[PDB]
Amino acid sequence: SMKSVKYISNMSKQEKGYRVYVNVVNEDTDKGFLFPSVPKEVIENDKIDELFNFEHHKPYVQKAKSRYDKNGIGYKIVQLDEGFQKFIELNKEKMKENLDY
Repeated sequence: SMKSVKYISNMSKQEKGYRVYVNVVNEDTDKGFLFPSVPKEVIENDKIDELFNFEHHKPYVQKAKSRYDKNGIGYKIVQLDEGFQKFIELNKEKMKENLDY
């Protein structure tokens, strides 16, 4: 019905790459995708077009929420089109506190 919006809602720099959580939200449903280890080159170079070619778990479906401002640990949510680097620069100090940077 409507063009879905894609959100980067969580990021964590890990041993083998980045743990990334993405929410794909249309009028009715919120599809949450956990990517356990996105290669650092994809993250550093903002290769958002290729993200969904990498391993993720089956989507976790719930009804769409009213607001997508911040996640539970206070990170600012950004839309996927803004890039991984925008999420990182917005949340740099927050991520450092959690050892996610």
